[PDB]
Amino acid sequence: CDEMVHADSKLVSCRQGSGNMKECVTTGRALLPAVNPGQEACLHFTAPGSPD
Amino acid sequence: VHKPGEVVVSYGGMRVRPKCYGFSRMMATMEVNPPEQRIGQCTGCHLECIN
Amino acid sequence: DITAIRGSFSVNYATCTGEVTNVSGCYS
Amino acid sequence: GPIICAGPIHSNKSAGIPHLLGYSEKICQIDRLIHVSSWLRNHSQFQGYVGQRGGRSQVSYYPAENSYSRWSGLLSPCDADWLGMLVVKKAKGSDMIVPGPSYKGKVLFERPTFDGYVGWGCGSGKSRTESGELCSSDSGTSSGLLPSDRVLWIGDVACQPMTPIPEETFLELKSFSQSEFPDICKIDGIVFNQCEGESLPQPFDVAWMDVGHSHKIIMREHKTKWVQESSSKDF
Amino acid sequence: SKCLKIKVKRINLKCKKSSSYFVPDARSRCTSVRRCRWAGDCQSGCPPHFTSNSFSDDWAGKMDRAGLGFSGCSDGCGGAACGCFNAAPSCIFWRKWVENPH
Ligand SMILES: *[C@@H]1O[C@H](CO)[C@@H](O[C@@H]2O[C@H](CO)[C@@H](O[C@H]3O[C@H](CO)[C@@H](O)[C@H](O)[C@@H]3O)[C@H](O)[C@H]2NC(C)=O)[C@H](O)[C@H]1NC(C)=O
Repeated sequence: CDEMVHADSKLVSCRQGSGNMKECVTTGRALLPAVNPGQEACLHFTAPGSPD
Repeated sequence: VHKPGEVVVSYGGMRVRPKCYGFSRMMATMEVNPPEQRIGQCTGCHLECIN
Repeated sequence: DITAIRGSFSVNYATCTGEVTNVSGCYS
Repeated sequence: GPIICAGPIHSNKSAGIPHLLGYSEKICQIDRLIHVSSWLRNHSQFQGYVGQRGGRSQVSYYPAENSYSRWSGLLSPCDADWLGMLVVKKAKGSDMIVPGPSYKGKVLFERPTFDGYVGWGCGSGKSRTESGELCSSDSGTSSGLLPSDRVLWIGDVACQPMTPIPEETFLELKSFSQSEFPDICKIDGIVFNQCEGESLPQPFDVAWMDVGHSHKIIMREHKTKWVQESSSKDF
Repeated sequence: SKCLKIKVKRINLKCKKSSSYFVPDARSRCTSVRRCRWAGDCQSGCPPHFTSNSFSDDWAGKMDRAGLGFSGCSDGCGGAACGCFNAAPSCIFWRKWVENPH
């Protein structure tokens, strides 16, 4: 997917239910362009937590 | 018996036969966050040419 | 511009290499 | 109307009914509230004939309306204990009441808690004509019948057989439970989230279900599905 | 003798406020209550009147996340495959929520 824009890292609602696996919740809306047909588009996400 | 039947519970792409399903008033707790803040800071002020 | 609306999500939380190999060809 | 049986009235207060194993026979006993009395005899150590002409049809609830009450085939958590499908416990000293219902002339009631269910009774003669913790002595107990004055129930809760599920499914729903309610962290001393200090008492209500773990699965966004099927128990 | 002073700072273009309005972030959500015929004594003819602020079918009294979501009868499946032990159409009621997550 040559077309993709990352998520927004400011909307964060994470509860540390498990120490190994952080639990997070996010909402909002998305604004991405559209391709000329015949491919698969992606959408990447981040977190203030570093690894995942 | 005068029973409506069985309850299938679907929740976020799930399917559940419950033990006991209900809705009732309950004692919960509510949290509060402090609202607002302010600041000041040093600034350099100088002049070089006036037209 | 295909776009989406975001509800209350459920999204939750290494050793690697270079692992590179060959290329195919097309531009423009 | 009545399920199978309009149980008779017994005048002798000392009515000793032992354990019974028949599936169909015990239903009229619940219609006679024999299990309701047995909780009093087991825990309040008081033997009293309950539901004289009362039955299930005259049991009152804090909400004025219950369609499921009209459906007598629905099992209640109190009646699930005669079959032993769940557990009920004594009113702990750490428990504080919800000021919803009016407690006048009351003896026994129920409470759906986030961990389980609990029964509340006190002395014979000592009637709860007030919403307070104690119950003052009253002569209204002289007669053997209180027509659901000693009995009141909380919530319109449904109960049915359950097939077990792995706890990781219970865990993700528990994770899903926190997602839909960022505004709570503590429930009755049982931790629900982790945040700053919180005010202890709040009248608060959300739909919930039981699946067989220490925590309840709550929802404000679910959907129901009712089906009828052949089951030997429902006969 | 006494005096009063008036300071002037800027020249700018703004205008009056006629009335103030607020708009949250509406988000679609919904629940359906699935009811078989003869269970709950479904209205074989759906009544045009609806108690949309109570929902006597489901918890006549409760605070909701909803801006008074409307309800409608719908023609569900009927038969053993539908599990309603009857060929009559099912009896499904519904509710709308208008809510703001954040
Ligand atoms: C109050 O305490 C009573 C004494 O424990 C108790 O009666 C007992 O109930 C159990 C039910 O499990 C009976 O156990 C027998 O019967 C069941 C099914 O009927 C079997 O599965 C068991 O294996 C066992 O054979 C006891 O026999 C019975 N005790 C007496 C003396 O009848 C009441 O149920 C208690 N009531 C409350 C409200 O707590």
